[PDB]
Amino acid sequence: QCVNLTAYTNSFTRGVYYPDKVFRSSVLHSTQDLFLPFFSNVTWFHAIHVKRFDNPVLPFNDGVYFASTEKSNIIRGWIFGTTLDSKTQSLLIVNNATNVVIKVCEFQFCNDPFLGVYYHKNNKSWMESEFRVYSSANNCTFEYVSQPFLKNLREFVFKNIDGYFKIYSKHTPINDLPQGFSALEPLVDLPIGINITRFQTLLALHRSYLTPGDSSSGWTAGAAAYYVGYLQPRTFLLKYNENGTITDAVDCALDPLSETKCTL
Amino acid sequence: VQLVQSGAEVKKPGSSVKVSCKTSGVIFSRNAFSWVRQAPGQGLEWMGRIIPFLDVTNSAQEFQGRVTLNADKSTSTVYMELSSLRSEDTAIYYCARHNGDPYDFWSGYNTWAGGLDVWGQGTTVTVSS
Amino acid sequence: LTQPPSASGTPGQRVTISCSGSGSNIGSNAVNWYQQLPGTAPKLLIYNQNQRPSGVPDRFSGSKSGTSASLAIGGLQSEDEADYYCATWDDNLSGLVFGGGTKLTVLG
Ligand SMILES: *[C@@H]1O[C@H](CO)[C@@H](O)[C@H](O)[C@H]1NC(C)=O
Ligand SMILES: *[C@@H]1O[C@H](CO)[C@@H](O)[C@H](O)[C@H]1NC(C)=O
Ligand SMILES: *[C@@H]1O[C@H](CO)[C@@H](O)[C@H](O)[C@H]1NC(C)=O
Repeated sequence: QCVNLTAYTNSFTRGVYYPDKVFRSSVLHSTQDLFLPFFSNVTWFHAIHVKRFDNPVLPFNDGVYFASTEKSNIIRGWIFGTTLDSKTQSLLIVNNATNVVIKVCEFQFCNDPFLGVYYHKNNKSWMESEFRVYSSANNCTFEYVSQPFLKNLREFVFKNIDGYFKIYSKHTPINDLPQGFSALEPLVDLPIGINITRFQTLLALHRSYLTPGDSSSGWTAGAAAYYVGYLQPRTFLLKYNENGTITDAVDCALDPLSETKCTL
Repeated sequence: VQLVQSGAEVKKPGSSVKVSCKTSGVIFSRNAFSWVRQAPGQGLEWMGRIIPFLDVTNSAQEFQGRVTLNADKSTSTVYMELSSLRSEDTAIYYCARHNGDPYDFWSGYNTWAGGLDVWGQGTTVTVSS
Repeated sequence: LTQPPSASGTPGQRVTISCSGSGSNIGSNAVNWYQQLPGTAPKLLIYNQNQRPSGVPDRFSGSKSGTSASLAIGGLQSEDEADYYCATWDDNLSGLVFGGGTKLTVLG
């Protein structure tokens, strides 16, 4: 069943991805697309505090930039849709130690969905429930199974256009978002073709076997936090070095200097 | 939530009896079930547990090698089979749903096994000659 | 589990039923109580040692001390004559165990 569980930073120059699958070397390429603007305000969410819970449902707008410097595999996937109930179709992405599962299905999501992890009395094996994420799943259309893609910052870009759902990802070692450039590589393109208006992050909680699991006293987890930003239609100038890797970019609307750079 | 059983059965000693309990779609696929027998004028007795979506079956000490519990995903039915009938095996058999966590049962924590909120109408088995 | 075979009392009073067990079943696992009218299937009254399912009034209260448990009914009503079962899980036997039947004969 469902269990009742319940700041801003600078984005600098993060959120650049490869616009197409064409190899280019040592060239300046201008492209109009949906990008996260430079030096924008990115919202920082503390999903779990110290235990205090706050995992809200956020709008999708024209695309989403997601970031997390987490190493405790608390964050496991995402939910996308419009009403997030049985009246419409929704998309669900779940990761674990061996695979990633993507499903377009008509789910009936709980108010506070999470993935429960159960450990055996002898510590040799465990299990994952997914019974607290949704109550029903019918009229199920799309399925996809692959290898998982989840001091270590992870960045994702989500777009939904032309009947395709596009995901780009990047993993980088760091030591609140850093400076510098790291272009996001294309991860997946799914021919899904649905409405997406809202989305919510999926977390994983462990079991405390001293109290029943239908209350907040039966689940425990560590602190988790993430960063969220939104994409807007902009013209960008990307630089491809000799190895075919994007190493710098210019936003043609940030300030008059950048506009002058793009004009030339 | 409803649990529908089969009809009352009359059997001869030494034969075998099969009792069915039919459930809905979600309830069958998200629950663990127990089988409880009650003799006429006596107290309740436990016969076994079955989790159809994990393929794990527990058994009673007095019903090992004599009671077979199985399931079948189509039409969502859970079956119990009794063999080597005795003259005093006439009773009423109930299929009941656990309100606890089947994953808690799988992990080995049975501190909340014993709650049965939903029950079937009951199948009367008369074993006589 | 062990419990007395019969009980009685006058309407409007507070009656109690005991259930004594060992340390491997009652002292380690939560206790549950059931009500069974003579013409129907048993019904759950108390679970998780204190809770009541929706539709059950507030007159039924469960308690536990050490390796024994008790069920108390306040404001006894003329339609409360039935069998009450004390049920738990035994780790040694590894199975459900019921404490037997207790009958309340309400005179008046
Ligand atoms: C990980 O996910 C894959 C894909 O569904 C599944 O086969 C596997 O059993 C999962 N492992 C665990 C421990 O849940
Ligand atoms: C969804 O499934 C229901 C029954 O589960 C069915 O009646 C309905 O037709 C399905 N949706 C569509 C669009 O056909
Ligand atoms: C998608 O959803 C929005 C908001 O629910 C709705 O107004 C719109 O009509 C839908 N889009 C299409 C193409 O039907």
